[PDB]
Amino acid sequence: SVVSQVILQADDQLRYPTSGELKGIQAFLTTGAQRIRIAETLAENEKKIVDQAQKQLFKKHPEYRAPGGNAYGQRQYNQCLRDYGWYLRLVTYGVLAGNKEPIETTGLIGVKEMYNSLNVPVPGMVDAVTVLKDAALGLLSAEDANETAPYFDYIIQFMSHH
Amino acid sequence: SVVSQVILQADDQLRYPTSGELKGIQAFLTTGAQRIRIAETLAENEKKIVDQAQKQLFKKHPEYRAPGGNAYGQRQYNQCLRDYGWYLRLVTYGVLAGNKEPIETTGLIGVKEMYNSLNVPVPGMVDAVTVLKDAALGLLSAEDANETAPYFDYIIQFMSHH
Amino acid sequence: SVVSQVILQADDQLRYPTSGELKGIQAFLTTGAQRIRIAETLAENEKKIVDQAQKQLFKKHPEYRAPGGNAYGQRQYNQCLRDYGWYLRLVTYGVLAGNKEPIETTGLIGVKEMYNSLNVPVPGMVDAVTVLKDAALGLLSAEDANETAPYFDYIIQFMSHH
Amino acid sequence: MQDAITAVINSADVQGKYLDGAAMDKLKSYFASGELRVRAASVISANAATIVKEAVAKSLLYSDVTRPGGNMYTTRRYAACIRDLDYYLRYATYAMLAGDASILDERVLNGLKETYNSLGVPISSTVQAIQAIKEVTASLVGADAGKEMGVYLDYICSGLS
Amino acid sequence: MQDAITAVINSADVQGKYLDGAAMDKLKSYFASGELRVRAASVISANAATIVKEAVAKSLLYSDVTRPGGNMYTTRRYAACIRDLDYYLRYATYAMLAGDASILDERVLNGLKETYNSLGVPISSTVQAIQAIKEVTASLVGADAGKEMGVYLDYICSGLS
Amino acid sequence: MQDAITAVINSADVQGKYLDGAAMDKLKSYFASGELRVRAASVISANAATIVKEAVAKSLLYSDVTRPGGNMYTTRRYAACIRDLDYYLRYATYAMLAGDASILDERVLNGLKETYNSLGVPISSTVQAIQAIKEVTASLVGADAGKEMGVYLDYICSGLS
Ligand SMILES: *[C@H](C)[C@H]1/C(=C/c2[nH]c(/C=C3N=C(/C=C4\NC(=O)C(CC)=C4C)C(C)=C\3CCC(=O)O)c(CCC(=O)O)c2C)NC(=O)[C@@H]1C
Ligand SMILES: *[C@H](C)[C@H]1/C(=C/c2[nH]c(/C=C3N=C(/C=C4\NC(=O)C(CC)=C4C)C(C)=C\3CCC(=O)O)c(CCC(=O)O)c2C)NC(=O)[C@@H]1C
Ligand SMILES: *[C@H](C)[C@H]1/C(=C/c2[nH]c(/C=C3N=C(/C=C4\NC(=O)C(CC)=C4C)C(C)=C\3CCC(=O)O)c(CCC(=O)O)c2C)NC(=O)[C@@H]1C
Ligand SMILES: *[C@H](C)[C@H]1/C(=C/c2[nH]c(/C=C3N=C(/C=C4\NC(=O)C(CC)=C4C)C(C)=C\3CCC(=O)O)c(CCC(=O)O)c2C)NC(=O)[C@@H]1C
Ligand SMILES: *[C@H](C)[C@H]1/C(=C/c2[nH]c(/C=C3N=C(/C=C4\NC(=O)C(CC)=C4C)C(C)=C\3CCC(=O)O)c(CCC(=O)O)c2C)NC(=O)[C@@H]1C
Ligand SMILES: *[C@H](C)[C@H]1/C(=C/c2[nH]c(/C=C3N=C(/C=C4\NC(=O)C(CC)=C4C)C(C)=C\3CCC(=O)O)c(CCC(=O)O)c2C)NC(=O)[C@@H]1C
Repeated sequence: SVVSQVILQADDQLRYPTSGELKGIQAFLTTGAQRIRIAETLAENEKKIVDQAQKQLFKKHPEYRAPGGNAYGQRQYNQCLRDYGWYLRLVTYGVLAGNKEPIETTGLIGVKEMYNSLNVPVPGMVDAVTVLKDAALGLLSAEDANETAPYFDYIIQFMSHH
Repeated sequence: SVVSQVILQADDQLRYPTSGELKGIQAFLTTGAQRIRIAETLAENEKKIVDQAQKQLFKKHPEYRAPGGNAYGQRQYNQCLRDYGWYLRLVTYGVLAGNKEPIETTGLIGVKEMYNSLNVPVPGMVDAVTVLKDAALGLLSAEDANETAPYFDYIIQFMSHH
Repeated sequence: SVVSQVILQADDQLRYPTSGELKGIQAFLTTGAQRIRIAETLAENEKKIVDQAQKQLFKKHPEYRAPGGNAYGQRQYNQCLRDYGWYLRLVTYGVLAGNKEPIETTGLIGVKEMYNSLNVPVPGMVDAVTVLKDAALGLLSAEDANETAPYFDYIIQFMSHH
Repeated sequence: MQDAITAVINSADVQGKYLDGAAMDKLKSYFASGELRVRAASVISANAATIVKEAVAKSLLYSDVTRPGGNMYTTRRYAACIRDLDYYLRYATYAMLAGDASILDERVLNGLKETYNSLGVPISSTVQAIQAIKEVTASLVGADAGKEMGVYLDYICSGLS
Repeated sequence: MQDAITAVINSADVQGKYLDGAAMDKLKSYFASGELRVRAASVISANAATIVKEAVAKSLLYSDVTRPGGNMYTTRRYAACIRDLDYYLRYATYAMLAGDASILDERVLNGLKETYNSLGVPISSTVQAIQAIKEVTASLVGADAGKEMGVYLDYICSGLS
Repeated sequence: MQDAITAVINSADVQGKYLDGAAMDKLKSYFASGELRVRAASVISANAATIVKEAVAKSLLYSDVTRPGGNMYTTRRYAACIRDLDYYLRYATYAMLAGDASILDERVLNGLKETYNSLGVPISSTVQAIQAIKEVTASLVGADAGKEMGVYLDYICSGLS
């Protein structure tokens, strides 16, 4: 999390954390209750969030469920819905950690190599997470949606580049 | 051989061999029968080839078999003839491999350090292999002599330079 | 000593010692008797030398034995006298070796980190060895004092310069 | 490394001998196999990504290995696994082209088992995926080239076990 | 390395689960401990040299360890020992801040025992000095922060034994 | 490394002692041996290549070692062997000059036996060549210097066995 990031920088420079770095840690740790509320709200509403998201996704990309499409047939479509729930879960990890690290190490490093190997269109994944974001943020307060949006945005940006 | 050389280059570049490199391998492998004919002709005629060569060598350099000469006396002279047969054998390896590698690894790397330590004149070895080449190529067809000459030349140039 | 110094340089250059380096070793090894006489004289007079030295030191720095001073109280003062005897002993090692190496490896590398950790003033140590030098050289012949002075000077300079 | 020619040369050299009839017969066999080996190498190079993704689909996908607790879970490990399979295919193709497994000993298997056991990479599942690579490769390069590739893919598997 | 939050996340991730109530309770405890940890880190940073100096005076000075034949004799070894103690204090403070000992396994203890035994660095005396560091630290950061630092300083000691 | 003087100093230092009479007697012995050691070092340096080639001629040439299957066969291995002997002579001369074998432990023998065993370098034949170096060297530097060199060449041999 935010804490380990500070510690790694300090260790790199053979030093204790600075007063500034410690103030940053202090500020992060007082925001815990909000992060937990967000994580539990998304977890509780997973099925509803994924359903709204997949409906919008396949309205935009019906060809994914047509013959020759990567999500053609029930087993493959259900595996897409499985992946959707996994990325929602990773977003809750990011919110709890206060940074992108748990999202990146589990779901982004190598993500293009993986989905290319599966013949799942990476631009389809960008579109998928975009409407996942819409569905999830819709169930949060304005304040909490603003806190949460950057974690979705990080996934979307990562999948758009390189 | 030619094949290993291509593979080492490909591995260095983390890639498969190119179409060009594969064509080169194909071309090499169709020339096998010629190389085997050359190797067997030189092997069969070793005694004759070495005898012609040593006769010319010691006509040019009688001092090598005079007192104080490195090949003075029967045991030492016979060891020179032994070395002669060994370099002829290495040339057959080179012809079969289609490159200088088996000659270099067995008979050229460290060759000057060795013969210096033995007080055998390296310019003497240059002259020796030169007339070995003459004797060997004389027993081959024009075509086969042309194929074989660069393997002798490689030894001669190596013992001359650096 | 002087000998190992030459050997390390030669080894670094993958070579035998030069005629010049060997001449230097020869010259060093013929001066052994003098070095032994100096070492035994300083050893024999340790108590006298340390007593003269500490008397001068604490005349200059009475605050070191006043309350709050690093050498306040008998146990601490006696440990200073102990250190004094140790540096005199290291000087005899330097004289025997013909260089500063035995002094540096035992008593100078890390010396500032050590005395800082002990709250012993390093400028106090500079002043201490300065009057140790005075006391020790006073018991040697002029020739032997000139031979020995550089080993004290090395300690003093080391403790002065960061 | 050695190819098949250098291997025969070395066996003669360490005895101080010219190559005898048996040795020349080994060279003749290798020289004659040139077309087979070169064609297979071209086919595999052109189809390397497809061979690996099809092997993975047959042997690893939808199994415990790709679920949490399995060693291919996380995109980082998934991608690392694919990379290993790319390696195995490329080096097996080198060995097939050379007609000699020495490059596998020197550049693939060296310390590999220890590395996997320290990381928790499953040997059994890796061997299953390489075996799948063998069968997919055989379907493309034919029966005869498929046998040669099979020797060197099997060699890697034996080296891991 | 992981901090306390990443550790709980990883335990959930390897099961493919959202954090349950028990997991959230662990996070709540860590979040609530923030003031304690940050204050202690600030105090230790400001007093790091004093803490080590005082621990050494309590546990090593005037003993066999600092006389000829002891492993702190020579200014070079004396300074190296101090440097080790500086390390142990700094890394224990990292681990206390993180609420997790993983950084100690990864960056302190890895191969350390073998290094000390090859060099002849005494384990017993080292552990005594680290224990002294624990008690000096506790006298400055208070009882509650002292307990947390004690966990990680004790962890280092156990890892050496 | 240490030379003979530093060795005696270290034995005193680790006891916190000035050098006593017995220690000074050791130094006197080394100081008096200066002319012997320096002259021998000059002679060996001037004749290093000749000493090695004569030792090889006595102990290794015309034997199984230089024929196919032997470890000196191939010009590359022949030259590598000569280089080893160059090393042994040079480092033995260092140790003779220093009157101390420590440079041999630190810079020659360290991991050497394992290296040779991994490569298949024959220990028996190596030791025979070093012993030949000892006798050739003694013929040039005389009886007394020859004895000193013999100590350090024998030391290398014992370290290989
Ligand atoms: C749904 C929004 C999109 C979609 C997805 C889809 N995915 C698969 C198959 C797989 N997905 C994974 C995913 C992961 N493994 C991981 O370690 C992680 C990180 C947490 C992820 C996200 C894997 C391993 C598979 C392969 C099968 C398996 O689980 O072993 C499919 C199946 C079909 C295919 O592979 O092509 C699909 C359809 N498809 C869409 O159209 C969406 C944009
Ligand atoms: C003959 C054309 C010339 C000549 C040669 C000569 N050589 C020797 C002795 C040795 N030659 C070797 C050679 C090799 N060892 C290898 O591994 C290889 C590589 C394949 C070679 C070529 C060796 C090892 C010896 C030493 C004895 C031994 O076999 O153990 C002699 C003997 C006398 C001497 O050493 O000086 C001679 C005379 N001399 C000539 O004049 C020719 C030009
Ligand atoms: C006397 C001239 C000065 C002085 C010295 C003083 N030293 C100490 C305590 C220690 N001194 C050492 C010294 C060494 N350890 C080594 O390995 C070497 C190298 C050969 C040395 C010189 C050590 C280890 C100690 C600590 C106690 C121990 O022996 O374990 C004191 C004691 C008080 C203190 O620590 O502050 C003092 C007073 N003080 C002076 O004023 C002089 C300038
Ligand atoms: C895929 C079939 C399975 C799988 C593999 C997997 N491997 C690693 C990590 C490594 N794999 C290699 C392999 C090689 N490196 C080489 O240079 C070569 C040779 C030419 C090989 C064969 C290595 C060195 C590693 C470690 C270093 C690295 O990652 O580059 C992993 C990742 C382990 C981790 O958590 O870091 C995995 C997942 N895992 C499976 O479950 C498969 C059955
Ligand atoms: C002090 C309490 C005791 C003592 C210690 C002492 N240690 C060494 C040498 C080393 N100590 C370390 C330790 C670390 N290096 C690291 O990077 C880390 C991790 C963050 C640690 C814990 C190491 C690597 C060394 C060896 C390399 C080096 O010196 O940097 C010494 C010196 C031994 C020598 O003679 O060289 C000593 C003296 N000795 C004591 O007696 C104490 C009880
Ligand atoms: C000659 C008497 C015998 C012989 C020797 C031989 N040695 C090697 C290879 C190596 N020898 C060394 C030795 C040293 N390297 C050093 O830096 C030092 C220390 C100062 C020593 C003593 C080493 C490291 C090697 C391996 C690395 C290298 O080659 O540089 C070989 C070559 C083995 C090979 O096939 O590569 C040989 C032939 N062999 C004999 O038969 C002799 C009796």
